[PDB]
Amino acid sequence: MKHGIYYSYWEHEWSAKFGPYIEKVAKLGFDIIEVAAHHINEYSDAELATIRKSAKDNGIILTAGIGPSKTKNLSSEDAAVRAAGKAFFERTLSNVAKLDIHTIGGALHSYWPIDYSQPVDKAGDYARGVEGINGIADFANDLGINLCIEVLNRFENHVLNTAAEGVAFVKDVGKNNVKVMLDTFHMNIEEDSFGDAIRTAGPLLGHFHTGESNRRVPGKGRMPWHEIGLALRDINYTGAVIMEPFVKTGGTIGSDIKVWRDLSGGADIAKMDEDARNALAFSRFVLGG
Amino acid sequence: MKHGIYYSYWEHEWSAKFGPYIEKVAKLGFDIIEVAAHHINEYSDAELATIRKSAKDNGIILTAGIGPSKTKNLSSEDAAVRAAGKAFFERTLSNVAKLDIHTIGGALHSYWPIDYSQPVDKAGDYARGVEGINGIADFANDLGINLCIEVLNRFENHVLNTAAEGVAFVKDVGKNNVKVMLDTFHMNIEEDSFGDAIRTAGPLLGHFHTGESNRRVPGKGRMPWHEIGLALRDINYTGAVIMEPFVKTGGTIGSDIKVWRDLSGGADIAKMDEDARNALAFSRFVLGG
Amino acid sequence: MKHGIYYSYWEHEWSAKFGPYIEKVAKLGFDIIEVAAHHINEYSDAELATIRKSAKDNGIILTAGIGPSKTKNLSSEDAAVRAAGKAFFERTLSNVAKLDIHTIGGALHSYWPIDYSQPVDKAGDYARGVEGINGIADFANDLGINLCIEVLNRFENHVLNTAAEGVAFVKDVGKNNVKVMLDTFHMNIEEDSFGDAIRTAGPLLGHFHTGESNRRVPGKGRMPWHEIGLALRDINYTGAVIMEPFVKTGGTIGSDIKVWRDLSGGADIAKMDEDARNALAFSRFVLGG
Amino acid sequence: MKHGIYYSYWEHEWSAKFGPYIEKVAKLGFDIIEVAAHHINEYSDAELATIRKSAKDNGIILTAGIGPSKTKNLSSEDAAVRAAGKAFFERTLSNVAKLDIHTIGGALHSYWPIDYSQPVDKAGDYARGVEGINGIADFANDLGINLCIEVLNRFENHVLNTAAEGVAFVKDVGKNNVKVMLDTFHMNIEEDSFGDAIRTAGPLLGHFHTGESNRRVPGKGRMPWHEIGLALRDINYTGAVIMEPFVKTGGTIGSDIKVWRDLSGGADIAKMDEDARNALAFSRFVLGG
Repeated sequence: MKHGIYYSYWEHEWSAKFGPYIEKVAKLGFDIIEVAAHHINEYSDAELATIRKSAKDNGIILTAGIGPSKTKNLSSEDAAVRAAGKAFFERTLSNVAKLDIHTIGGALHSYWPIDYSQPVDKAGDYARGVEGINGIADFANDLGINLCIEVLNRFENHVLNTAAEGVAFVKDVGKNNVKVMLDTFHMNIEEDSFGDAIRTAGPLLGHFHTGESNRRVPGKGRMPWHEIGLALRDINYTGAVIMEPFVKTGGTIGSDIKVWRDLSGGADIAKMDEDARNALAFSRFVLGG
Repeated sequence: MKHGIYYSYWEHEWSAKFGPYIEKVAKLGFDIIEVAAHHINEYSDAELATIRKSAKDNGIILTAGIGPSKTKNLSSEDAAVRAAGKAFFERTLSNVAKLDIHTIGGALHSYWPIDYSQPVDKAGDYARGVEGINGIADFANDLGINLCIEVLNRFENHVLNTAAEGVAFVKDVGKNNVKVMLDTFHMNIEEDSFGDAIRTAGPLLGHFHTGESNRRVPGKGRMPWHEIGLALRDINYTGAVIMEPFVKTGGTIGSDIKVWRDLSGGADIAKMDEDARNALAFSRFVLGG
Repeated sequence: MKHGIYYSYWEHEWSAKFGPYIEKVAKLGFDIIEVAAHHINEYSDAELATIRKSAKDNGIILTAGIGPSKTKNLSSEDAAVRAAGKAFFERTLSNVAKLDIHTIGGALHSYWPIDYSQPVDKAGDYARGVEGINGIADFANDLGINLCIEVLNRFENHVLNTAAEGVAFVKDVGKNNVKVMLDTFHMNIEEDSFGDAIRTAGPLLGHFHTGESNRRVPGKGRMPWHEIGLALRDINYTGAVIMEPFVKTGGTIGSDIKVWRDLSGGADIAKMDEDARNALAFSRFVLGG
Repeated sequence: MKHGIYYSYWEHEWSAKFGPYIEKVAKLGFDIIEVAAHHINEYSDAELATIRKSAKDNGIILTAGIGPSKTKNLSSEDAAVRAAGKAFFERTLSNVAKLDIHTIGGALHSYWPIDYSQPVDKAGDYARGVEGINGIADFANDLGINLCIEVLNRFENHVLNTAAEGVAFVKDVGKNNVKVMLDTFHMNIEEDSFGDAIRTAGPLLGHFHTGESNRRVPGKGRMPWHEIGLALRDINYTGAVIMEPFVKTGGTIGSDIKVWRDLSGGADIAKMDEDARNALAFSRFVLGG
């Protein structure tokens, strides 16, 4: 089992480059640093190579998140949008492979934001999402990449809110490299039981995100870490566990993740590192790895 | 400590009137039935008197919730909107008094929906809200009504997300009849601790809402009910405990509360009643009353 | 899944008879009343016939526990004690049959008290225990009786303290009518996880005892009842769930069960009955049945 | 808040000397090493000055526990035993001061084991214990020593089983240097709530022991550590937090602590040290200080 952290923990804007974080995160002891795919599509093939070398030199693995947009996604009713989404995924996946990244996760079946002031078509988005994912799976598979479908809370997605729903979706896709992805923040809202949701995912659990209910680093709160740890071991999970803390107000991240109040305790960079380092140790000790 | 339920548990549309529920809820054993104030604003004085007498004959108390709109609220930057909001509250409060109601709760300091696709002025909304609420407190007090400010999760409000922030808001208002209101659904997301949040509200807790993390009735899930009951007793809470379950998809309620999947187990009305009845007994036994 | 209560809940002395409790417990709503098998050995045939008739007329089932003494335990290294133990069991099993009882539980593999100020031979007691139980299994089986081996905390037994140890023992016994029996009071001390223990027991769980960590009735405390119910349902448990609360100090029960302070809140009989009734409803709603 | 460990974690016999552990434990990062006070009575003043220096040199503090015996304790009905207890305590306290020890804890009001096969006198033992402790308090105070009365579970003590009982006893003693001492292993059995017990102790909490329900090091199990940490901070606890794990079978320790099965995972010394080092980091992060 490997542990990582989403580098945006230290930023206020999604536009901040992850390059310098490779070395920093490795120095803090993490096995993995999770990055945002969109950033990757803007680097030159020479820059990607430099980034891949930095990761190799620092002995750290890269994992990536992908957030489709309203104009480029696989679930839209608009065929043009679906075609652009498929084109967007193929391009991103090719670039992702250039960084030796083999795990891609996120709401791949949908997009963000999602105007909930406008009527929603659950059955339709589900059916189109299944088809769209099925259609890019082989391309990802040729690159040795697993696509991990993230189950989200009701406020962020209306199709997959439960591990059981996530598993049904994945079975419908019917591809060996499409997996379910769970996140403690989202499970905290929707699931009946953390252990049960993890066991339900079982062999299909391909990626895992952690954070307290209000998104502080693991160990600062009341999440049932021991129960979670036991469930992950019950299913012999040997994948990645990425902490995705968001404790800073301001900027695009602050408003997008809706971090209205500071939850860092006015931490300077050194305190932010310390919390990350302690959460890492806590996670390895209580969860495994 | 008295127990009640929000009548919309049995409906799919907010427009469904509450009149017929007075007796139904009383017979299920509840001490209280919580209703929507906007319906009270539509009933005629004769109809309100009928409702009032019905509550009396059935030995049940009524409590109400107010949901200000972006056009009539107390926190708007727009002076005209703030004035419209004040008039709305005074009119509403006068009508609420006709039904012998003494507790009004909700996001009285702001409104709903609230478009988060646009910039937000947290500090200004907070300050205008404090002055706005201070400005209607005596009018409410003259009618013997307590105004309970509901603390909400980040996806629904950006001003008060924590019991501590709620307490600070209430102290800033400085009115004896203005109280803090907490809700297990919202606390489940934002609070470091349920017991600590309740103890923090302390003497200022004037209303309380319950439900599991995904909103089914109390006792169906993993919520720390024992810890909650203990804290409520710790602060000698003798107010109302209203379960606010939302387990049915469809209609304006289903989309507004984002109930994307059924959480009632396909229950018919008779089963809905049974869940409420069992949750009531469970609440009385674990929490108090 | 059926619910019952150990009748000594209302007494101070083990010597108190259960006969009068058959009807009392049935009217409180329980499916089962657990009794001490040694009391059965003291009634005449006519009395046993009356009791059996009483249980059927009141629509309630009897289940019973066995508590071997140091003079008649199957684990003794003294061959004569083992022989006495075997005779004790045969006589007790034959008497239990006269009451149409099909479930017998307890530390059948050992005895009580047990002087831990004297040397312990765990390996030996285990081996003789397996032998002895295997040795009476068929006699019990011919009477339609299941023997359920209770896993206890370290202060009461030194051989079987965990569900896993209980399972290994039952497997060594190798008899279809010999099962594992778990108790929340004991699991709370020894187990890593309530859910995993129940799951480890799986198909072999033949009897179940409940109570809070300090032995109050279910629902009065912090036990993870939601987790326990989910686990019991996971293994499709349809056996009995017996609440075994001990909240009264004084008398032999108080000193034997070590109830050194009153845990009933100074309850009169009406309150004791009410608590039992509330715990029963709580258990059915949260655990099942 | 300072963190320590009881050195017997690494042994099988109570007679093993703690000398070599002062430096071992300090190098592991602990602020404190707790030892058994009776051992201190065996050293010459010279050996004691050497131990005191080793502690100062290694920058570690010493804390000690006392377990009175059946023949020398403060609660016995027999006046000769009470005189023996007082004399033994005064002698030990004088010796303890030579190692600059300022905290002495344990079942100071009683003794161990306590034969429960014999009748017990709660009210009498309580009264005599209060008198006995009150009687040596000034002597300990003149040496700068706080006497911390440990609340134990029902199987080990019959006088003080809950924080509230401990508080009543300490208030009856009426001495500033006599405090309540809580242990998570004991609280796990007897307390209605971990957080409520700690708050109840409040300003009177003078020492604290940690371990999982089955005595593994902190962080290995289901104990509500986040809730405990919150409570310790609510009362501004600035005392010591000593982990008291017993995971090894065999020897006098194994039988006295009733460690009937290995809970160390067959750990060699390095693995035992690692578990301790990891529990220490877990405790500083989750409990505080």
